[PDB]
Amino acid sequence: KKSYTTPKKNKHKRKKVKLAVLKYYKVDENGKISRLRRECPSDECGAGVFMASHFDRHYCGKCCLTYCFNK
Amino acid sequence: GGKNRRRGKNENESEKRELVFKEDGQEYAQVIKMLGNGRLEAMCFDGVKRLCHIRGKLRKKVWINTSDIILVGLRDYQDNKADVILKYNADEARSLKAYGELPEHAKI
RNA sequence: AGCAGAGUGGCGCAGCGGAAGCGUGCUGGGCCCAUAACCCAGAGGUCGAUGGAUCGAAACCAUCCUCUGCUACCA
RNA sequence: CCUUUAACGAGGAUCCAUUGGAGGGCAAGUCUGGUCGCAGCAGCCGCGGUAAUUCCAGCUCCAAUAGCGUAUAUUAAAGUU
RNA sequence: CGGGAAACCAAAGUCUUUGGGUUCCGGGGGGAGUAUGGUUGCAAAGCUGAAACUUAAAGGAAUUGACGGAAGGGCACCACCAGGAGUGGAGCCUGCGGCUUAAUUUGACCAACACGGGAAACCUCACCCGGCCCGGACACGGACAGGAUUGACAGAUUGAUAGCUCUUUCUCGAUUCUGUGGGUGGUGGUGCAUGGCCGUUCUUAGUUGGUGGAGCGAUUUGUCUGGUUAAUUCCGAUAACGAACGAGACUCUGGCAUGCUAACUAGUUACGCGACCCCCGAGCGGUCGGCGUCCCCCAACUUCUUAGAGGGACAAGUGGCGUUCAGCCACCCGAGAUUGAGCAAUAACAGGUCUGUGAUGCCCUUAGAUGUCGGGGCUGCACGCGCGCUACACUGACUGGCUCAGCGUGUGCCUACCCUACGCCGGCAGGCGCGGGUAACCCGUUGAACCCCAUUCGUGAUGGGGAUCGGGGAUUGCAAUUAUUCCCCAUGAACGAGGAAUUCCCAGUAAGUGCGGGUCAUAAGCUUGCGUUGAUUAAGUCCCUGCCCUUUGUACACACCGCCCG
RNA sequence: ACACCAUGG
Ligand SMILES: [Mg+2]
Ligand SMILES: [Mg+2]
Ligand SMILES: [Mg+2]
Ligand SMILES: [Mg+2]
Ligand SMILES: [Mg+2]
Ligand SMILES: [Mg+2]
Ligand SMILES: [Mg+2]
Ligand SMILES: [Mg+2]
Ligand SMILES: [Mg+2]
Ligand SMILES: [Mg+2]
Ligand SMILES: [Mg+2]
Ligand SMILES: [Mg+2]
Ligand SMILES: [Mg+2]
Ligand SMILES: [Mg+2]
Ligand SMILES: [Mg+2]
Ligand SMILES: [Mg+2]
Ligand SMILES: [Mg+2]
Ligand SMILES: [Mg+2]
Ligand SMILES: [Mg+2]
Ligand SMILES: [Mg+2]
Ligand SMILES: [Mg+2]
Ligand SMILES: [Mg+2]
Ligand SMILES: [Mg+2]
Ligand SMILES: [Mg+2]
Ligand SMILES: [Mg+2]
Ligand SMILES: [Mg+2]
Ligand SMILES: [Mg+2]
Ligand SMILES: [Mg+2]
Ligand SMILES: [Mg+2]
Ligand SMILES: [Mg+2]
Ligand SMILES: [Mg+2]
Ligand SMILES: [Mg+2]
Ligand SMILES: [Mg+2]
Ligand SMILES: [Mg+2]
Ligand SMILES: [Mg+2]
Ligand SMILES: [Mg+2]
Ligand SMILES: [Mg+2]
Ligand SMILES: [Mg+2]
Ligand SMILES: [Mg+2]
Ligand SMILES: [Mg+2]
Ligand SMILES: [Mg+2]
Ligand SMILES: [Mg+2]
Ligand SMILES: [Mg+2]
Ligand SMILES: [Mg+2]
Ligand SMILES: [Mg+2]
Ligand SMILES: [Mg+2]
Ligand SMILES: [Mg+2]
Ligand SMILES: [Mg+2]
Ligand SMILES: [Mg+2]
Ligand SMILES: [Mg+2]
Ligand SMILES: [Mg+2]
Ligand SMILES: [Mg+2]
Ligand SMILES: [Mg+2]
Ligand SMILES: [Mg+2]
Ligand SMILES: [Mg+2]
Ligand SMILES: [Mg+2]
Ligand SMILES: [Mg+2]
Ligand SMILES: [Mg+2]
Ligand SMILES: [Mg+2]
Ligand SMILES: [Mg+2]
Ligand SMILES: [Mg+2]
Ligand SMILES: [Mg+2]
Repeated sequence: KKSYTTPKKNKHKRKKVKLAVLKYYKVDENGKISRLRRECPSDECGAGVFMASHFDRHYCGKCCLTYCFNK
Repeated sequence: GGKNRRRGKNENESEKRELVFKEDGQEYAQVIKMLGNGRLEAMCFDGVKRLCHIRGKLRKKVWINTSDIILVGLRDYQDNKADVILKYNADEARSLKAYGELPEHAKI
């Protein structure tokens, strides 16, 4: 039960990198949508959530412990 | 030394101790010899002997025997007089010797 | 240089051939609420060195060395 | 100078009362911060060693008041000449 | 009489109602009867005799305690005597000091030291070394629905599969985040700020007020000369009378009932029996008998077991000793003439506990935490000490055989585990398989050990003793290395009764001996209870250590561990 | 008919 001494590195947490909100769709024409990244074929997922464009990887943020495609 | 004195603040000993160094107008000293009336002859670790007085706080609570390291606070107006502020144990005295605090003329 | 005395436990010593202890000091216990006094146990020995006698010695004999007192005091 | 008199001359913020004290003797606070047997207080007894009614200050209160405190000489208290 | 602060005083009286005459002499405590001057003396010394300085008390009488190497009366195996077993010596276990260490967390010094249920592998856990987290209410303000904010795959990184951080960018949705106040938690500090609890003074007989009496008062009597008692228990005496607490009474427990109540979750006897077995008896072997925890009874009963109600012992009877009182000794009868514990006063201690607590004041820390995971420690070893276990053998060790207990506990809610029968397998620890028990129902008729009866050893550190160490096999667990515990072969240390000292004990007691509960996933050399075998010595005293009551002394009151002189 | 028995954070 004695006081703490000056550290060497201490730093708390990352800063939640501030990406733009939503640019996952592009139009060829109004009412003719295109999708850059594929929607994940998952049952628990409602088929409306997207995947990371992580070339050499495909990562679904919902299933945070499985379902990653390696190409 | 044993006695019926269970009264009084019973036990003021621990295996932990923390150092205290010099300040403004405050030197170390070595007890030269014992006198009466609570007085004392000392010797500042550089110069004068500077006969000392054991202050009201130390009386019969922390004993001072001859030839030990002490920390005394000098008087500004007078010179030959001072008041014993703190006592340094053997391990802490050797520690000060290691940190180069006391000119190594007196040993433990 | 000589005479006399002594050489044994850290120190003072005892020990008239069948052979290592005393007093003090040192360290730890006891006693006491505690300290001294007092009680107990422990540790520490080329018995000055070298030969000889003796069935066998620390002791007796011979040589040498080292301390102490007293005279000698000595190109 | 006083007195007699014109003309000016008050709203309380200034035309702003101080000197000592608040444990007891001895009238008046166990209110709040700071120091921690130090600094200091205290005529006397006594306060201060980390939860100070006595120290340093703020607020409040007590005493006498244009006065009040201190050192000394002396008188009463002293039926202690 | 009266006086006085009182002790005391017919004088120390006739004193604020103060005046019979007269000589000497004092003015807080020291410095000091000192320095100096004078005078006397042979000398030693006598007489007269200051001051500077210093200090808040010195002192008197009486009271209440504590103390006494003071006296009187009593008392206790935490006292002795007479003894027993010992402890101190040896090896090991465990606690405390010291040393060492990153840390070896810490409290406590008769009334600490096998104590904190403290037998710590993780946890516990407070210590040391690293790493995540918020589980920071609430108020206000700030940013914020192209949006506050959450969580995470892969490579690097890390003890780590902690999105901890870094590269990359999906996902969640107002629950957050930033800042200022304010809370919160703490096995953080202070037990000398406290509550409560406990320990101890203190196991003895001690304590207190109301009205009355004595004193100016603190105080005192009641609460006692004497006898008696384990006892301030009684008898009595009596300026006291009438009361309260503690003691006693009280509760549990051990000893006795052939009397009562009544029992297949307890038994006995009887025979209904039936059956096995042996002649072991007359006899034939059958009938009669003998053994049976072999099987039955809608047999009869409660002796043994259970547990309820009552009974029973009161110094009641008899003899002595007692002021013929309170009571004491002995004896008959008897299950017994003196079982053992629980509870316990006024006043107090700077006793222990903030580490039992959602008991608690104040101080400290509060996100780089003093609020969680991984690893190490609490166990380290020149040494000093305490409580204990096993031994030093023949009143023994070993190997077989025989034969007897009692107090208990037992399936768990969160928490996941209980006690075991019997069959098989294995030398052993242990494994597999099937049943009973929430219990007078099953383990269990609890086949306990010492003891008893026979073998081998033979005075030799021996076949006594079992430390230390090598190699192997099991079980609990997430994990056994610094060996958790258990089993097997081997190695085979000190120790031949213990110096000065010192502890506990009076009858089913000391000591020997094993068994349960507590802690317990694993596990007792500890403690708390139970039985079993079962002595020697006493019926006393105040010597030693202390305690209680009276008288006495005191320069003590922080109370003899006091005070105090040079 | 009487050995020794000092001191106190
Ligand atoms: Mg004039
Ligand atoms: Mg003022
Ligand atoms: Mg003032
Ligand atoms: Mg003030
Ligand atoms: Mg005043
Ligand atoms: Mg007043
Ligand atoms: Mg303050
Ligand atoms: Mg204050
Ligand atoms: Mg005057
Ligand atoms: Mg007269
Ligand atoms: Mg007259
Ligand atoms: Mg005077
Ligand atoms: Mg005179
Ligand atoms: Mg003269
Ligand atoms: Mg004073
Ligand atoms: Mg007196
Ligand atoms: Mg008295
Ligand atoms: Mg007496
Ligand atoms: Mg007796
Ligand atoms: Mg005896
Ligand atoms: Mg023994
Ligand atoms: Mg063990
Ligand atoms: Mg330790
Ligand atoms: Mg006692
Ligand atoms: Mg263990
Ligand atoms: Mg641990
Ligand atoms: Mg708090
Ligand atoms: Mg707490
Ligand atoms: Mg206390
Ligand atoms: Mg207390
Ligand atoms: Mg009265
Ligand atoms: Mg009266
Ligand atoms: Mg009385
Ligand atoms: Mg009696
Ligand atoms: Mg009576
Ligand atoms: Mg009465
Ligand atoms: Mg009679
Ligand atoms: Mg009879
Ligand atoms: Mg009884
Ligand atoms: Mg009591
Ligand atoms: Mg407590
Ligand atoms: Mg607290
Ligand atoms: Mg604890
Ligand atoms: Mg936790
Ligand atoms: Mg841990
Ligand atoms: Mg420990
Ligand atoms: Mg003990
Ligand atoms: Mg035995
Ligand atoms: Mg047991
Ligand atoms: Mg068990
Ligand atoms: Mg057990
Ligand atoms: Mg224990
Ligand atoms: Mg004793
Ligand atoms: Mg008595
Ligand atoms: Mg008296
Ligand atoms: Mg006094
Ligand atoms: Mg004394
Ligand atoms: Mg002196
Ligand atoms: Mg003494
Ligand atoms: Mg002395
Ligand atoms: Mg002295
Ligand atoms: Mg003293």
